[PDB]
Amino acid sequence: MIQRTPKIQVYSRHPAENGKSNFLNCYVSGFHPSDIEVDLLKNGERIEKVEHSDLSFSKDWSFYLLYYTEFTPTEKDEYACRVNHVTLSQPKIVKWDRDM
Amino acid sequence: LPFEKSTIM
Amino acid sequence: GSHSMRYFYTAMSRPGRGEPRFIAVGYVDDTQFVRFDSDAASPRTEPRAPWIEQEGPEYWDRNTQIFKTNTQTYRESLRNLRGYYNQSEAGSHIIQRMYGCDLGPDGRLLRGHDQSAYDGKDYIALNEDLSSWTAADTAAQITQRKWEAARVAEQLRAYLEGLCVEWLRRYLENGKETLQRADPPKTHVTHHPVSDHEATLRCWALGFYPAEITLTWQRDGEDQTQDTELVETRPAGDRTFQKWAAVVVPSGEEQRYTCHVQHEGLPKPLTLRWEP
Repeated sequence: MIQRTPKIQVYSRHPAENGKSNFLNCYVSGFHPSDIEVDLLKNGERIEKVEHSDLSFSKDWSFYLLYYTEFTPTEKDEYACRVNHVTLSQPKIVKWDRDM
Repeated sequence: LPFEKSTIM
Repeated sequence: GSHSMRYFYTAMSRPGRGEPRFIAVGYVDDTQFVRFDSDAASPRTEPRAPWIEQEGPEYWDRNTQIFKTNTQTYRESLRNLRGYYNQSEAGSHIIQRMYGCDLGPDGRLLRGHDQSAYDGKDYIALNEDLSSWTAADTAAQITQRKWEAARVAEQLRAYLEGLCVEWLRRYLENGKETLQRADPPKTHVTHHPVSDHEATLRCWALGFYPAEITLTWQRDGEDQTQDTELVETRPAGDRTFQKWAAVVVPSGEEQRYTCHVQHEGLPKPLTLRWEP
């Protein structure tokens, strides 16, 4: 079966400002099949109450989902997204970088 | 509004 | 100016984990407005955009009945396709379908679409003439004969030229404040040194709608296609989209680089440079 690995982007909804409420996003796309595990992390720990978009797909049939949660960025807190898919041998962790 | 007919493949 | 409506269906088998899941989502351009999930506690068509909420119970029951029938039809289709490919009852498989209509700037039907895939590969598609099918292989030729016997292409042509266009125009009017509003990108150029003699110039585009945008870097007026790191357009989560394009430039040569932004929401295209 032909399987496609997810592309992952971690970013904020609005430009990041320390001490200001915002939304942390983890966008997973270009993957096939549709089953995927996505967690948002705060200092390596899984955030609860994370919401996600309804399953949809692109013109090339690959799936995409947006996972999101409210967050208040700070100087020292580290945010990331942990993704697992059948194409990955171990979960992939992508760190949130303000300039990306 | 979606297409109203469904046909088994 | 141009608008489209699309429905996206995903039917996924999961042997040993119950019956196949069927999910349907509806979009007008880049805005999702409906969802149906056979796995929901109580499966029903649900609104996903504020302008669709005004539709009456007759609309919601009509949608729910179609999607409940599709849940059953797709379970049969998955069993059939498993048979067409001599596949074991052990693996999980996916049928995907995307169909809809495109309108031009004047609101007339440009073209209709109806495509199906099996495990992410093209399986059967309605041709642009909305009268004939393109079957990918001998398995899809079986579906083609079944669909010809049921007069599917004739039914789809009538829907695509009629109900599809009529309902898209209705949604465009009801949601005109958002669907017919193009939000221009908010732009800026950041500078990040990578070494003593090179730095990254990153051109940002935020808060734009629709998702369609062109972000390019030029060095002395010529396109930097091979040298530009371009991220996929991503949703902000508030209806808008984001994108960036980056080039690694020799230190001192920053002013030879220009970022060009083209989007429907802009009064005129943008020309940006790093502003130290």
